[PDB]
Amino acid sequence: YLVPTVIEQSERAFDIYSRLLKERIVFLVGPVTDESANLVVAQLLFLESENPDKDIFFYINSPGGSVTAGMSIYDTMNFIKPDVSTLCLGQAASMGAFLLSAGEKGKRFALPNSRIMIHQPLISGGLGGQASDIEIHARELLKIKEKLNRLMAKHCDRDLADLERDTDRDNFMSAEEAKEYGLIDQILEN
Amino acid sequence: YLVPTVIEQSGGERAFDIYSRLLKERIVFLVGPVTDESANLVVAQLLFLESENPDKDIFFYINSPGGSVTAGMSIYDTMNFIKPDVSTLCLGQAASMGAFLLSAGEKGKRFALPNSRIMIHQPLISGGLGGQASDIEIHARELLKIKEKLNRLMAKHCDRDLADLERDTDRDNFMSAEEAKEYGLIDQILEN
Amino acid sequence: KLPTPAEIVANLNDHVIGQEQAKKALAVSVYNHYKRLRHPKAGANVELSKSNILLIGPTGSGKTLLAQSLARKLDVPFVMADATTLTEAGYVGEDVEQIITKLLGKCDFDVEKAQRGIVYIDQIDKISRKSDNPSITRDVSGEGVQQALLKLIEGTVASVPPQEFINVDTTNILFICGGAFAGLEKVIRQRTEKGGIGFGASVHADITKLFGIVEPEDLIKFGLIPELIGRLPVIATLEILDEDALINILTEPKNALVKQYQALFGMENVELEFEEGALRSIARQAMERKTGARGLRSIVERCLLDTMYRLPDLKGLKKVVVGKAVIEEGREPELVF
Amino acid sequence: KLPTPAEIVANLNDHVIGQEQAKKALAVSVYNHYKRLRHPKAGANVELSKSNILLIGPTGSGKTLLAQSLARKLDVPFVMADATTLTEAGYVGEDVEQIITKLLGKCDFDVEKAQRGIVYIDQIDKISRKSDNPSITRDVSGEGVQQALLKLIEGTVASVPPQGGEFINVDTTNILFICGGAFAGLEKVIRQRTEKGGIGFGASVHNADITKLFGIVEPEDLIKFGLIPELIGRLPVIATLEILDEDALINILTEPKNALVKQYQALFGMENVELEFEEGALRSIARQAMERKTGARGLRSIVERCLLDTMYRLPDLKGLKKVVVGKAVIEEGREPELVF
Ligand SMILES: Nc1ncnc2c1ncn2[C@@H]1O[C@H](COP(=O)(O)OP(=O)(O)OP(=O)(O)O)[C@@H](O)[C@H]1O
Ligand SMILES: Nc1ncnc2c1ncn2[C@@H]1O[C@H](COP(=O)(O)OP(=O)(O)OP(=O)(O)O)[C@@H](O)[C@H]1O
Ligand SMILES: [Mg+2]
Ligand SMILES: [Mg+2]
Repeated sequence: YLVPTVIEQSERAFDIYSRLLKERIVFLVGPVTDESANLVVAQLLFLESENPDKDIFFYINSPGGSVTAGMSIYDTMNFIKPDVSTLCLGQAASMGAFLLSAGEKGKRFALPNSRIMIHQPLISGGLGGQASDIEIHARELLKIKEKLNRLMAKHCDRDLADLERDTDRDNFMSAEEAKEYGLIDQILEN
Repeated sequence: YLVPTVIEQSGGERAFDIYSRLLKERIVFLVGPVTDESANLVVAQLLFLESENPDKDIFFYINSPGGSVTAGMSIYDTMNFIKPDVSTLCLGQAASMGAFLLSAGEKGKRFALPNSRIMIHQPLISGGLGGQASDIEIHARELLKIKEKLNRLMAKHCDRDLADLERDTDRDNFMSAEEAKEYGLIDQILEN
Repeated sequence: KLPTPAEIVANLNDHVIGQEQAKKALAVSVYNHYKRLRHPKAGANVELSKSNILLIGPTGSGKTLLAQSLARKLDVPFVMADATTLTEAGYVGEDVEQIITKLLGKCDFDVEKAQRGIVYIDQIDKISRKSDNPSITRDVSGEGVQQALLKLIEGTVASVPPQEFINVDTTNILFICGGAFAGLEKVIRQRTEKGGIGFGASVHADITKLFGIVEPEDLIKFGLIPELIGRLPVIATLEILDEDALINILTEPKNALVKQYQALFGMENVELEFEEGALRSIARQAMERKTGARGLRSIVERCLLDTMYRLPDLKGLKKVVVGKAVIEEGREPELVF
Repeated sequence: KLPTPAEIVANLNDHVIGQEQAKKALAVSVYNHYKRLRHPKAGANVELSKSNILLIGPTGSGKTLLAQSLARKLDVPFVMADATTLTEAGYVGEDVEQIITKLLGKCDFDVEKAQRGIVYIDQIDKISRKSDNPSITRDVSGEGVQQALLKLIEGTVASVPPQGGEFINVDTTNILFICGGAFAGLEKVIRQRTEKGGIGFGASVHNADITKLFGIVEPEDLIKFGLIPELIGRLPVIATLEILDEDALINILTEPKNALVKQYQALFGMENVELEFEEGALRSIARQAMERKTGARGLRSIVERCLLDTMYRLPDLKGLKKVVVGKAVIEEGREPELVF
């Protein structure tokens, strides 16, 4: 894709995403990979240094992705001093919904027709080799499953038992249902 | 493709690619399929243009066969959220989510060119339906909710009953610019 | 006895429409000025210092008019200075001591009365260094005048030419600074409104609400040195005149615009009568000019141009009626013979 | 004899609230100067430089009060000059020799006392150097005044008019100079010298804290502000004034002889209404004034805008005897409790 170039008056020419980063807007678009997550981490670290007090706006339009990649974003969001506000555009599914709920409490938003989906993790990696190797990877996946449900329950002010029920299979929610659930705080209109 | 470079005269000169030059005139293009990446560029441009001037109209030129519903909804909610009116224009074709975003323009400012083709239809797969019957039931229910949401928003855009959109989006409904104007998808047809 | 602040305002309400907070501030300041003047100066009593005023308002809001109206019932010397004519000590132009010179000439050079006077310094915003930081070069017309006023706004001894220099103490002299800080609304908006790009950000004016929340930080960012703002503790703000105030300005005051034109037609033998919708249309059109009440004149002069051109030639004319269609449409007012 | 630093500061506390480090610095420097003059055995190789004082601080911090209190206590030829009136010798205004003339007039033109007096110069930050001029014929009000002032601060002899209408030769080797001003660009100069910050997890990331910034001023920072280096080198003692905190602002609000509270109580004493402030009201007034960043001057603005809706009515309200200003009147849009 051709990323448009915009001019900032101060003149400085930016691509439109660097221009929005100047306004403390970080985009997570598409699958969460090592490379896309590290760009988010790099932007979060950079924005904290520019101003540790001003809010960072984390715009999420993602179907999910790697858990470890999403956890690098998650720990960076919680570590850095400035509040990270999260906004759901289009969809926040799987780790995208996790990072959406991971925003600062009171500053988690979704657009009115966005779709938010939460579910237990799939394969974090293949389970081949010997039964001893498969047992190890199964145990690690169960630990990740419990860790995700526990952190989700903390984000949503719900019991761990509620998240274990609701993440068993793909749980699709409107913006209103996610607000009632505890994934987001407000729904934006204008 | 090689995107041509054009020179803007100012108070000096600035070299733009022709799409950045048109963005300076508040023209946003949605060309080809609606994807996460192409929709987020539209959202980024809509957000940028609101800050440049919240009062001036934004011109959203659509030549798209459709695409992802969630991607199109990111554009749709951005269009409705931002303060400036988003005028929409159909070039060549506005099909599926392209027709949805066309009808989503500000009422009175939805346009189409005389030989454009506008097609509305119920959504297809928003994603595969594999796995167990319990998983397939969930994805079928989610697709039906999306189908109802799209028909409901389309009926609101067109000032028609939900029952009308449910009939007309059952199978691919192709419309000329005149038929789309009579239907309620667009307001005017441009000639000169 | 002394006139109460309510009476001072009642004298201002005859000429100024609205701006109740600024009129109340001026009345209280004049009342406290008199009280300081008659308070005992020596003994176990505390010496009362003065509280100066800074009038902030848009164009055509009534700053100069407030000063002129106040000057009619002061009982103490008063002058209207011009900051655009002020300069630094070593360069050509009027020095800040010319302010004391004018206040002294108003009272037959009786220093005892000049030391008890009130000074209105207009266009105080025209000496503001637009830099917000130390000016890279000598701002002889701007920052230098602000520095030279610090001793004058506060208490000092002014040395002015005779009527052999004269020593005038500016400790009990009240100073009323005023100016239309044009770029102040942007400073206040940037400080208060979290403007930016995207969702959850402000996008842009409401000069009345912005001026109602002005703080010294904004005046510093605009170009006023903090030492001058600290010497102007009272910050009275004037609101932008709304559609309902611009209608009362046309008819209610002593020297209202409609009365001025009725007198112009009174130099002839023709009566001038406006309609209610006509006055409302004139006010709504003047609102769009962004010039304050000064825009009402641009509308009443445009609509009455042809009538005033033909007025001395028309014979037997006895009354002119300006309707609503005369303002919103290029029609001629009803002529009554 | 010679008032000692303990005596000097013990009487500066009667007029200046807070700024303890500056009072100590001024007292020690003045006592050392006067003792050094009384015992000129330092004619030996030790070149004890004239310990001039530079008094930097925010507006309303008490520079002009420290100068006046130091003056009226020391019982010495003392003059208060304003650099805003100073000009180059060949142009209109007051050349730097008028200060020596005022110093002589303060001592009945007995030059023996003037040559051992003090010269205070306010707003010395207003004669800083600047680029070549807009307003260009000569930068008269700027560097020229600095050089003519340097020629006095260092040991020289000035020629001034006689006592009556024969010029007097005044040697300023033993005249102490105390210069002061609110250097408004100094915090940016220091914040460019430091405030490096950093990025990353293991790096420290971070309104300007002009208090600690002024507390770490260096001569080169003042050179960047526009002062000539030879003048700063002649001003070795640098006294810094902190921003008045809530407690110091409260004490200023109530304790001094001409405090704002007493001023308004007497302002209402022209009527027959008693004015009473609550402790929380004084606390909130001090907080709001500190938030205005104008020092003790921002205190009068608060007390004036909180009593505005009352002074407008006092002459009309009959039977009123007392008015009580509470914390709600200051923090909220409330009216003081009227006691009839
Ligand atoms: N509040 C008002 N009431 C009555 N007349 C007004 C008012 N404001 C403005 N006017 C009219 O506008 C004319 C000039 O207004 P004035 O000079 O007071 O504005 P200003 O605040 O001084 O403008 P500027 O800031 O540009 O100097 C007056 O002759 C007066 O008739
Ligand atoms: N430390 C202080 N103790 C007591 N009163 C103070 C103090 N600082 C300021 N004030 C009050 O502020 C008023 C004026 O302060 P002052 O003139 O000393 O400030 P300044 O340093 O000269 O300001 P600027 O640098 O702008 O000239 C005095 O009347 C005094 O009541
Ligand atoms: Mg004026
Ligand atoms: Mg001072």
